[PDB]
Amino acid sequence: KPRLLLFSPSVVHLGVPLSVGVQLQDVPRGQVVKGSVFLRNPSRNNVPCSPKVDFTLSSERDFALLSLQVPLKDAKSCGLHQLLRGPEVQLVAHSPWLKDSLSRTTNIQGINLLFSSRRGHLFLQTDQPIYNPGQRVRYRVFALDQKMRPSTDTITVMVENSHGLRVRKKEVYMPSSIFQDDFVIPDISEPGTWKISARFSDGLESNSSTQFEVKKYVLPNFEVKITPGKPYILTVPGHLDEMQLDIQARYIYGKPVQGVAYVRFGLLDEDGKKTFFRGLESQTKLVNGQSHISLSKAEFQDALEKLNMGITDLQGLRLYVAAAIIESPGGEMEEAELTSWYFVSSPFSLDLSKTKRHLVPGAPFLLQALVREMSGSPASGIPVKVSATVSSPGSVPEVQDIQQNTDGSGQVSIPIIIPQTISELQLSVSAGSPHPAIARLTVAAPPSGGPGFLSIERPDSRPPRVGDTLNLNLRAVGSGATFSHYYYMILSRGQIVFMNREPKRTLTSVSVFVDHHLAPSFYFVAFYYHGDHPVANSLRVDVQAGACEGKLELSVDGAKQYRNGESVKLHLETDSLALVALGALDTALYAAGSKSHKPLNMGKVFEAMNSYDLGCGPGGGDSALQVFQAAGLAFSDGDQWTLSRKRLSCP
Amino acid sequence: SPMYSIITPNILRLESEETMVLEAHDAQGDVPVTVTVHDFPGKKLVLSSEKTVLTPATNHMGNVTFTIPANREFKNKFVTVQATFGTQVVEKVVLVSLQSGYLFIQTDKTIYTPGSTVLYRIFTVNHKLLPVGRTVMVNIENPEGIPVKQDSLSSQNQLGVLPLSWDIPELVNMGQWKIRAYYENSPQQVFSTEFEVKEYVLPSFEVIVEPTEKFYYIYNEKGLEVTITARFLYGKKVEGTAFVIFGIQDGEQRISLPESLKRIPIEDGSGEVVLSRKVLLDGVQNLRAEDLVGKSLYVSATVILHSGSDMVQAERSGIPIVTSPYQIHFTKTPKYFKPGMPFDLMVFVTNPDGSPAYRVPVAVQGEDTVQSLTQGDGVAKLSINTHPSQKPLSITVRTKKQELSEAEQATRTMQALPYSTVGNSNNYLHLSVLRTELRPGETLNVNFLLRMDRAHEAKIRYYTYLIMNKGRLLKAGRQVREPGQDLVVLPLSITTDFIPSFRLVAYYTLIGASGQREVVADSVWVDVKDSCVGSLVVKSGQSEDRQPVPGQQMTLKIEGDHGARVVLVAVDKGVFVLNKKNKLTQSKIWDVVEKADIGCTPGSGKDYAGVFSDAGLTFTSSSGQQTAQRAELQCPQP
Amino acid sequence: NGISTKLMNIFLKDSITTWEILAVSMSDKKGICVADPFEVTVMQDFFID
Amino acid sequence: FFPENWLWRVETVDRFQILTLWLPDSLTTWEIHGLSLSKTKGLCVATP
Ligand SMILES: *[C@@H]1O[C@H](CO)[C@@H](O)[C@H](O)[C@H]1NC(C)=O
Ligand SMILES: *[C@@H]1O[C@H](CO)[C@@H](O)[C@H](O)[C@H]1NC(C)=O
Repeated sequence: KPRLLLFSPSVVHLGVPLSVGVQLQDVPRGQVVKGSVFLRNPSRNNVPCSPKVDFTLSSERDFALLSLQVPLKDAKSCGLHQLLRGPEVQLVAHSPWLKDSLSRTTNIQGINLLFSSRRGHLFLQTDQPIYNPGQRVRYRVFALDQKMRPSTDTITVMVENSHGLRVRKKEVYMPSSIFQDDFVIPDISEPGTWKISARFSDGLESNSSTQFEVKKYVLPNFEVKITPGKPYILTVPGHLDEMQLDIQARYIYGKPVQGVAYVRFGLLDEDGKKTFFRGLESQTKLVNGQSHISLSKAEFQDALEKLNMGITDLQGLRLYVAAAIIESPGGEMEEAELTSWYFVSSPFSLDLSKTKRHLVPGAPFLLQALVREMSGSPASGIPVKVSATVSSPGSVPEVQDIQQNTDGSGQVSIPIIIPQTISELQLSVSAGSPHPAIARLTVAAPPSGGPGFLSIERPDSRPPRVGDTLNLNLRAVGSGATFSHYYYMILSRGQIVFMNREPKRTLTSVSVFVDHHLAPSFYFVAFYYHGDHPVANSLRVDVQAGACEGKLELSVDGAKQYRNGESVKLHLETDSLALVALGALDTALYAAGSKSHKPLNMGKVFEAMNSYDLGCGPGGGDSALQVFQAAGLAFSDGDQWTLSRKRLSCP
Repeated sequence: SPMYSIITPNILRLESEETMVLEAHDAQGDVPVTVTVHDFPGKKLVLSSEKTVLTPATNHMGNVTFTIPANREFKNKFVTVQATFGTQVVEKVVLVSLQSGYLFIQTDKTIYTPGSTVLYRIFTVNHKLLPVGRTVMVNIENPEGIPVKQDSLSSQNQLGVLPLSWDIPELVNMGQWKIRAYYENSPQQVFSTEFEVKEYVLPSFEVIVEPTEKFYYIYNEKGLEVTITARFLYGKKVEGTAFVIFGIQDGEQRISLPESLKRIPIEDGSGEVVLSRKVLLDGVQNLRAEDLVGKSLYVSATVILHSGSDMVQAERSGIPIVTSPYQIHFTKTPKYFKPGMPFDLMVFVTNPDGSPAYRVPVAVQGEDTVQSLTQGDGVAKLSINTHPSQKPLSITVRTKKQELSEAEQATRTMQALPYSTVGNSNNYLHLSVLRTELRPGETLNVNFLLRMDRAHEAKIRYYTYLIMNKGRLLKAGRQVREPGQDLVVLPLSITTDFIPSFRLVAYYTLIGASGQREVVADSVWVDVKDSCVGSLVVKSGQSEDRQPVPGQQMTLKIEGDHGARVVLVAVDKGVFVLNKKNKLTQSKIWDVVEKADIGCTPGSGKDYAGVFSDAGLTFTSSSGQQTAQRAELQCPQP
Repeated sequence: NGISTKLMNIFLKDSITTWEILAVSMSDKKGICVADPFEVTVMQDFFID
Repeated sequence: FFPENWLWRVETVDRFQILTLWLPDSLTTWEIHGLSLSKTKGLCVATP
């Protein structure tokens, strides 16, 4: 009956400490256990290439969170890098209490993890997005560790040519976590996109890359932007909406542009074949720098019939509009093109990725949807209708209809109720009217006869910020109240962070303080033992993207306008001593560039931090082992264990 | 046996619509309904008489709306409400009172000079914040209290806006003048706003001296750091030299510190000076550092321009020396908790001078996992799960800012009592809501949770919920419950009718185990963002491509509700900043409205009758279940 | 969609300050709404006195 | 002076710093970025 749990992340990143959580379940008050935990290679020999970490547990302290280092030297020593097929290492928890008390066959219990080689973060920056051939390129690369603090490790940068050939390689010994370097593009370089990579010398797969386009150009004077009236066209047989565009020309310094806009229309398929209408062209002057144009239904249908086609064929095609305005009397001409005006049959969209799957019976099932306009910002105030059919539990199926208007950012949380002994649930979601966006989802109930279910309820369905406490309501449904505590844990960025023990009451509430080491998302895994079987549930929370751990405000007090040669006072403020990496860039470079090349902002940093995570899906499982596997854990008590990951990426 | 119930607001108001909720439980067929209101002492006359029929289609849910005329036939005036439920009759006597409205006075500036013109507007509103045409008297009083100007205005046809102007003579009493406004009908309620007359003063440039913190901590080795800021009257910064000298202040005697005199360069327009702790300790020749507690410091700075010889002086007196700067309080916690279910607190941390704190961690003592961070308004919201017994719950909160020691942290202790079961039946109702701020257009999910023995669970088929807002009864309904379910979620829409914090009261009734009747109820107080029902935005119509230049024409764009009347005024922004004591803001208006709520206890009561009375409701049934009569027009002090 | 836009022109005064326009609207259907202050910063570089 | 970029320096900040910039003779709208790298607060980009 007594059991010793063991939790650890599914994937080990060599050279970075491993968060191993041990727990003691159903132990008499008079028993105190002590042992050690270490990594181990199963093939070479039982040679522990990790410093053994001791743990002591008792009735009053039945769990302990240990940090287990995995140094590079020991890991290389045991032949982990000499394995032929399969990068797999084992973690073992050895204690003499197992043999003495449980009389087990052996006193070794553990899991089969899957090591990797990624470590730390590297960020690369270049002087400007687009370069002229034969122009110097200045790039700097910052290096940080997994804790997001500056690192002094050694990287090996390398430039690549447009064809893919290496052009320059270097190795650096950073004492300041920044490396700056210059190189010259060959004068005869053909147009293309060059890539700069940077990886840790020890870690083979710890690379990070940036791209810059090489193209022969002269910096423009003004930018031309084409904006559709709506980002979509309704090709529904009932009706076809109006096609109207606004073309705006603006000098780089703000003043409008006087000139003549020449616009041409055509069809464009996803393959990349353009079919222009020999006609329908527009030639209009610009008033206040903006010109309003439109294509009437009659002329559009005439053009379509002249092309030997009907309006039914406009399924994947998009209307392609090209413009080439000529400034007057300067004479300079600039061109713009639009490749995002799709033909659609529904002006809305539905994203049911937030909705859980295979959820517990006897508790409300929350359907979460994000209604978004076709190629646009999330909608608000658009009614959403859900028809949920609870399939045969033994009798005829029963249907329910619930309608709710989206509040803000498109979020809608519709609590469809589900009875006990449910078989399956079928969900038909329709957003907006007329011309609704329809989505479907089917959920299969867990097999009957289980030891119970755990329901995790979130009273607030909005993304918490940083520094705000979060409350979840744990409850046990369809089970016997024989236990006394709920055990829960948090999983952020692929490593166990928190592990606690909450007493059991009616509607137990747990509070988690959203700190700065939980962003941009975390998994809340809770469970309890109903006799000799685990009952578990999980949940994913997306912390809202906001400010940094520190701060940096570059502010220039005064008006935006200036004059060449003026002196500008630039203020920098932080919370500690920091190496501010400054850079001032022209804006006409973006106009010169054919394709958008977004810079390094907080979105990229947040994606970098959470790319190390092992979680997969919005949470929930048919059993305890499935829940832990979805979360990203490695559980093994003696009778149950999770099979090793087959590949780093979830199916 | 069928049970008939009647629910109505605790206090009824004259010439205002009042909703009466009528119910029949375990009653078959349909039942005719006639509700009448009479005088309490003798039932001499009928003030109103309405009728309706409760149909089984709507689960015998009915709401009858009546208006109590301002007959003033009799004299705390009471009226008895008698409802005939078919043959059955239920009677309940309810208190009656009338409210007049609100006056808001807007002044462009708070500091004038002899000769300038005082411009002020009077806004007339009712309890729903709607314009109303009444007659209001406006007076202006000098510091001695002698009314110098008296006016009698009528806001009828003016859309609730009354403009007024006063011309200050060249020789007037100097001090704090006041403006008094009150409706003619009810002169007992006077609304006052005050300003100052002062004397003509105009320095060469403005200088502001303030420390980074709002106090001084004795054991803080960093010392006291002060930031001197200077800028001209036209916006540009000042570059010069500032001479700063600190000084202790033992009540009223200033033991100025000679060694702390410093000279600092003001560059970019901002400086910085630090007083070392050693200097302050050696200044008073006292070996004990704790002896300086309560001896506030002061800073005197003298800024000298670098170009000419212009000199201005600034001061900042009253920087306290404290070892326990933060004091901790409870604000909106209930006092009765359902045992075995979560209990929501709320905490307010304030500075020594009485201002709300900011980013001060709080935490309950012994749990350590219920931490939070104090918000902009000083409110930190926590939750603690309660024990399953019925002994009182003692909860202690402590601030956990790192700089201080454990013995110097704030601490407040509160005791809560269990909700009293009717017959020790251990039957409870629990309403769980999000503990944040909502906005109109969002949807709120209220989780009705029920616990009782697994022998009478099937005898409850519904929950009844009532929403109270602005004292009035907002809406009611039903929550059909499928048997076997413990938790039932109500998706509740939020509209602009919920703009000030509303209250939700739910209950269910069933036959008792012994054979009597049972009513179990709970309530929650939910706060939503304070904003106008409509919208009003002022922006620049012209293209934003130039800084405004003196004397040139500028185009403004006002966007608002159609047919509204918009009034404007422009201020220097030098007097707006110092007006932080009181400004005309939507939050202040909604707070003024929130100060006249019928019920005052946050979210629970000792019994079901306590729950119904605290929320501002009355509940009478054909059986022997009723809430105690309320006679006072204001509930006891907090 | 419920919003009424009115374009009003004003003649800025000859003081080198930063004005703060305060707007309050009265409507018989929705009531009283207080708009946020609007900052107009008047600036100049060369002054002859 | 018509450069396509300038101010490619890495200046440390001791909780505050003021830098003076001489705008080049180009007539455009410069966008000024900036990062941070602190031993106790990690990386943090700033709004251009
Ligand atoms: C790192 O290199 C691999 C190939 O070794 C490549 O597939 C992967 O995309 C790179 N990771 C980046 C660029 O983040
Ligand atoms: C009163 O009944 C009317 C019937 O039209 C309904 O519209 C309104 O919402 C009801 N109010 C309450 C408080 O039940």
